[PDB]
Amino acid sequence: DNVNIPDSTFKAYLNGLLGQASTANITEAQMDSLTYITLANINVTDLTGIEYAHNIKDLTINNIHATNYNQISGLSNLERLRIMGADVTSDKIPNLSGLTNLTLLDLSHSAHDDSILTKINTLPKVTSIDLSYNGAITDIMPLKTMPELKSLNIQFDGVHDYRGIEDFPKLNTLLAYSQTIGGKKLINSDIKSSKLTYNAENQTLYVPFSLMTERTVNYDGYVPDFVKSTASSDTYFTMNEQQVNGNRLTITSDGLTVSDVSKTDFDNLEKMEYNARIDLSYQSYNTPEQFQNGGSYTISMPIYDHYFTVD
Repeated sequence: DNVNIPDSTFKAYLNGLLGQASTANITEAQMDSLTYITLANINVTDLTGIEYAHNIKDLTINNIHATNYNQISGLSNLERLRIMGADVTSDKIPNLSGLTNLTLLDLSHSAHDDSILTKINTLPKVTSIDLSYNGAITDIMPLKTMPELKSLNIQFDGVHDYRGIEDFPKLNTLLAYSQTIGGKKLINSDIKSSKLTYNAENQTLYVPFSLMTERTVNYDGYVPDFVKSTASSDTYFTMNEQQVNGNRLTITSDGLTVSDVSKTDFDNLEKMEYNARIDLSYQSYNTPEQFQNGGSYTISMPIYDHYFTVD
């Protein structure tokens, strides 16, 4: 009965909880007496020995720069779990399907991508998940399979499509304010110059919004318009890596129109970027029934970012 804890910070911490000198030894029972571990902005490179904390209910990990978090997967009595950290990419978290008593999962403020879902969407007791501030998460439908999920926070992510949200059995709270579609996982289309419309006489370039294939869609098919404002806090249009002047632009629902464009400018066109707010006010859209009794459904005010190459 002596637990091997190779990381000196880690072990210093545990000794701490047990009221013991930094480098003191720790036995199989002392590990078993813990009820929580909180490692916060301390550098712990290696979590070896956490596996012996069988009775921990709570484990908060913030910014420890571990190479992975592999050793938490067996902590079957865990109730709440937080892992946060700008360096926490999705490969570092193993499968959590073994965390069968876990009621609360919070992987916020990290470097997460879509692959994180398949590791967390079998969790049987988890009623809330926080994946907010993970910019490169763009689709939450794989969590429809979770039996017990009531609340999901994806604030500040890149989610674009809410069709299928009613397949979630128990989700009564969706917090999705201020998504930036294409902010971390970038969106690019390769298009022929024929998809566009040039007019010789008026020297106008027209880009149809049928090209913005990743524009917000509410569960019910509603497709909110882009904002009409030409101010650079609202729209940011780019030709050949150059932001067009706000005044050169006209925005309808169907498209964007640039004045002062010669056939010369038109032939000499390789690159575009449409980066604008989508006019999606809290009161401007319907909310599904399951969120209507005390629930919340906020998909308000997203931002769209789409890069193009022209042929």
